[PDB]
Amino acid sequence: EIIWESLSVDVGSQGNPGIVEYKGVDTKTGEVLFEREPIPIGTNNMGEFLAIVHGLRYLKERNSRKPIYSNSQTAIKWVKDKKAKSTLVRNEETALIWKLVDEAEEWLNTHTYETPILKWQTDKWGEIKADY
RNA sequence: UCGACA
DNA sequence: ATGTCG
Ligand SMILES: [Mg+2]
Ligand SMILES: [Mg+2]
Repeated sequence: EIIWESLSVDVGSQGNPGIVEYKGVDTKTGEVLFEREPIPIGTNNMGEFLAIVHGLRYLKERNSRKPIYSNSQTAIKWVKDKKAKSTLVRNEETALIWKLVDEAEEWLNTHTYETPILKWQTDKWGEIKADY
């Protein structure tokens, strides 16, 4: 019951909080469709969030109706709420990731999308295809 | 007091 | 170890 005609997204980090990146892959072929340059400090959930929103923008710009898979219950709820409820301290260190988070929320609040955001079922299907 | 997703 | 929600 994997919807193979989909985009899969994931975060990778070194530390948490720590250096965060993310990418999106074609679920069928594994081809890397986008990959964000590493952000010096962020959280896992911030990156999972940014990855979904990036995915929405990617698909919207390309007139694609493909769903997005994420394994993150947290990020899926933050996107649905249009609100990233991160605990990470907002200070000079974390300014870049908070800026990105702010700009993602703002995109969600200025655009429509129909993309279904689906939970990847890691316990049945193994690791999401975007995994680092 | 946990249970779960990362 | 930490970041998050139910
Ligand atoms: Mg993940
Ligand atoms: Mg993962």
